[PDB]
Amino acid sequence: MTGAVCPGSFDPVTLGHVDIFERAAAQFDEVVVAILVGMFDLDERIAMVKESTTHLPNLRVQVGHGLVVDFVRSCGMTAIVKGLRTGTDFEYELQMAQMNKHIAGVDTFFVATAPRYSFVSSSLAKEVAMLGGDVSELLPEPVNRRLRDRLN
Amino acid sequence: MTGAVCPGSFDPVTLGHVDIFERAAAQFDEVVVAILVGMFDLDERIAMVKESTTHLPNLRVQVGHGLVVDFVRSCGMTAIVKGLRTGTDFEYELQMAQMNKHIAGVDTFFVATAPRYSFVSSSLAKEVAMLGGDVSELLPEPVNRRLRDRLN
Amino acid sequence: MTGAVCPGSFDPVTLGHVDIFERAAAQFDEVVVAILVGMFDLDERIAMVKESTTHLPNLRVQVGHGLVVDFVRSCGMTAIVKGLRTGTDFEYELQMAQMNKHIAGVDTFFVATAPRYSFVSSSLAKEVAMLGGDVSELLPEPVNRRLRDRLN
Amino acid sequence: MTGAVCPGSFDPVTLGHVDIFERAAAQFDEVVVAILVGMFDLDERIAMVKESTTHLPNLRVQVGHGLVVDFVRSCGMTAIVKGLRTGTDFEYELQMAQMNKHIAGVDTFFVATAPRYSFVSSSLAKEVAMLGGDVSELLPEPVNRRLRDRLN
Amino acid sequence: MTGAVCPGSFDPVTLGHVDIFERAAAQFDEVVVAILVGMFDLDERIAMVKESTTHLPNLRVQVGHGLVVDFVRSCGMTAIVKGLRTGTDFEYELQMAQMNKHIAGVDTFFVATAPRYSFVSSSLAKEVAMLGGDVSELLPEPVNRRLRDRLN
Amino acid sequence: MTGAVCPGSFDPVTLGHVDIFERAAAQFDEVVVAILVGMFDLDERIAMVKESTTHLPNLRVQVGHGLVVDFVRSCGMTAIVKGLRTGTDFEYELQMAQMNKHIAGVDTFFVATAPRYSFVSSSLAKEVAMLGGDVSELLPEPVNRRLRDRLN
Ligand SMILES: O=C(O)CCc1c[nH]c2ccccc12
Ligand SMILES: O=C(O)CCc1c[nH]c2ccccc12
Ligand SMILES: O=C(O)CCc1c[nH]c2ccccc12
Ligand SMILES: O=C(O)CCc1c[nH]c2ccccc12
Ligand SMILES: O=C(O)CCc1c[nH]c2ccccc12
Ligand SMILES: O=C(O)CCc1c[nH]c2ccccc12
Repeated sequence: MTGAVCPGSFDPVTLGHVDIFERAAAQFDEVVVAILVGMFDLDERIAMVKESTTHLPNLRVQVGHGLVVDFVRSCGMTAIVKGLRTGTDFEYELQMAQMNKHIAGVDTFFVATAPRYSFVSSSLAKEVAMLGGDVSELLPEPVNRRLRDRLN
Repeated sequence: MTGAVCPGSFDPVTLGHVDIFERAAAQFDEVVVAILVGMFDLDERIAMVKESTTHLPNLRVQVGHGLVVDFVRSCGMTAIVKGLRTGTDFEYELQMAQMNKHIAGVDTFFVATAPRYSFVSSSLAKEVAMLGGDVSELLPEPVNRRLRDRLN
Repeated sequence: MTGAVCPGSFDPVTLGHVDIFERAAAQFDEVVVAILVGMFDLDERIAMVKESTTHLPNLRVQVGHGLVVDFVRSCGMTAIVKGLRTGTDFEYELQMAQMNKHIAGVDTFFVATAPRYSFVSSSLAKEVAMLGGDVSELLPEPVNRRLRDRLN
Repeated sequence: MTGAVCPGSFDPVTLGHVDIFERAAAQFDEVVVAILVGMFDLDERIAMVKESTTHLPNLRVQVGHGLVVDFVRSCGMTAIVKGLRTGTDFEYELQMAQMNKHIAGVDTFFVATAPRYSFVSSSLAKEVAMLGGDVSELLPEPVNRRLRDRLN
Repeated sequence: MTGAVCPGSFDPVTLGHVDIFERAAAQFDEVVVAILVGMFDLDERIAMVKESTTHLPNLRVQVGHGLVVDFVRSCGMTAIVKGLRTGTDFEYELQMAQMNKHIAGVDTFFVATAPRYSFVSSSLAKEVAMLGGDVSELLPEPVNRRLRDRLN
Repeated sequence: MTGAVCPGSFDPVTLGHVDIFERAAAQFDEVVVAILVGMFDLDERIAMVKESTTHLPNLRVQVGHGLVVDFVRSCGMTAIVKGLRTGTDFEYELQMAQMNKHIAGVDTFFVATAPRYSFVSSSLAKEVAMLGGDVSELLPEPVNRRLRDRLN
């Protein structure tokens, strides 16, 4: 039984994130989205991920605390899957990947997000949305709905 | 009628900035320096840019608020011009450039600052100036004057 | 009168190139595509660029020889416009940009290609096309037609 | 049934490669090492990979021709797994990864090699070995044996 | 008489730092570790560096204030030696190196830390140690001892 | 007795190279410029380095063959000093630096060339000089003289 953990704050989840979830879900038996304790509270973040991943029956959403590698090992896996996008601090991701292999033997697999979703990030989406800009093509509809409510 | 916006906080403007202003002014009909709301207050920042750009008759200085692309489109342009220097977070600039094209159709043109001004930044100039170091060859004289006054 | 030169081998021109041509054409009075002396011969390359740029009335195609900056200065301009894509050797582009400013005072403006065209290059398109892969969504139809003929 | 292809020339295979093979083999049901048509001939390359991977029962070695994505799809998989090391041209790997997703829907997962094997590459190992240097701690013993024979 | 300054906050010193100290100590007549004013207080930081460098008789530990280049010049040297690791912001280090040469004529020499210590940093070690992870193989024993005490 | 080797092809030596030689010569007891076996023949390359370094009495020029680390160790040193400029393939330099430490225990120190000489390289200088461009401000006069002769 193989399994990947996709860790993050997901505040909010973007279509870049969902693209990675989909690719992980297609290559591993189970995928766990670990929401790592912002604009939205924990329960909203969970809801937004769930609502955006109903098409992925082997995907599961869970709150995580502490080291990602602890979460991974407790849940019975040894793989982390993370996306790459424009603006990713890859050097820091690499540093963490090597540290995570060192302390817990967990591998990290990096996958590039699709070009169309390669420039969205949670932070930039929020900042642009707060200043009036339309990022709805870059976020799941469950997120757009909640984003709209707050702006109103 | 073509036009470029050069956006930034300009706290203070450096000769790296002025180098870019000069290159934009030579290639576009109008250049607008948008001061985006630090050490110097808004009026000082404006004054320092104006005083340092008297040799650029098609350049105009204006305070901006909100999204740069909104500023650009309201002022009747669709081009942003930004400089590159050592320490520029280019991946983040790229992310913003793609986001800005997405939401408003605005293009961003990047130009490398001259080598002699390639290692000055507003932040580093301030920090070095506060700790006693001489950065006067890297800043316009209007900035040096104001910088000197505060240190005294 | 402002003018940009877009230099390259264009063997063949891609939709990444055309994206840059379009953005240059919208910001400068004249754009000259300089085809710098492969799979297609010079006349085919010229034809493919012309056929792919009929919607750009201020764009002009010309063969170039020697230094780009010489071409730029002889044609009455001082700006080069180049695109950035995934796999661009940007450090080398920067080196050339600084060298070109040094020897001839010519500025180079870099613009990111649209995400959807950010992973095509002339070389990779050819290599993929030769090994059977379908890159037709990444190239102008004038190029696809000629590409098809040779493969047959 | 999940499966990863690890493509390359493997001329010769290094312990950096074997590190990646091991991590792929632990996360996928099947791993296929595709030797993509140098110093060693095809049969030696195959032999060296086989001899260095006897501890990986779900790993299989095969010669490949043409597009990696064709190989992947014909063999019934949709994942490529590639390692990262110091000197990897990651921008080009990213370009190929996006092109490969475009033409065939195949995902590419990148994993960092262990630090101790992060500076070996086939090319550098050969060049150093030819000029007298000892790289035996960076290569499998099956490779060292064959490397020694040729130098003698 | 030649001399290198190795500046930093060293909160705490890591084996990556000690690796660089050792390489500097072997190439310069004197090495000064400048602790630049966190988790540990100044006196603990000093103690931890001293205790970890007893094998380096030409190495000296000193608190520093203000510009590194001022410290360097006052102490009778003109060289800074800094390490590189995974996650180093090298572009910012380069910017500072050029600024430091500009204002004070001081050269900065960069050396890569050993691969085995290439993913430790003071910040990441602390964060991992606080969340329960074992980083003891990446830190001097004098640091491990003090780290253990606080966690208990 | 401390010593640095500055290895390269130096075809021809540039003022970027001489800048690095000067900084090495000021920090080490002896500097050996190792010319590693182009446009100029070995004897011209030697002559050009010598003629450009008469102001550096502790600098010595020598032809080298094989591994740089062999040269370094035979000459009684354990340090390599290399410059960084715009267009340097730093990832490959890092790979070689780690390989060189591995096989022979030799450290490599990297130093940034001055901004004014940061965009010259032997290759680009030659190519620009062949196509008519004036790079004389970027090369020693001994090189300019020889460069002029060949062009005539
Ligand atoms: O950076 C992003 O916002 C998108 C990619 C990304 C970062 N961490 C991730 C974790 C899981 C899936 C995707 C990601
Ligand atoms: O980074 C800098 O400080 C100099 C380059 C720079 C950033 N934003 C800019 C906007 C306009 C002109 C120049 C710049
Ligand atoms: O690299 C590419 O193939 C696309 C971007 C590109 C490089 N040189 C260019 C010149 C003009 C317009 C675009 C480009
Ligand atoms: O670059 C290397 O030599 C090691 C990493 C590497 C490149 N392609 C690979 C394919 C499969 C497994 C590992 C790799
Ligand atoms: O980044 C690190 O933590 C290790 C490398 C490093 C940064 N500054 C340094 C100063 C002296 C010696 C080593 C270093
Ligand atoms: O790259 C360059 O041409 C200049 C920097 C450089 C590379 N190798 C070098 C060796 C010694 C001194 C300087 C250098």
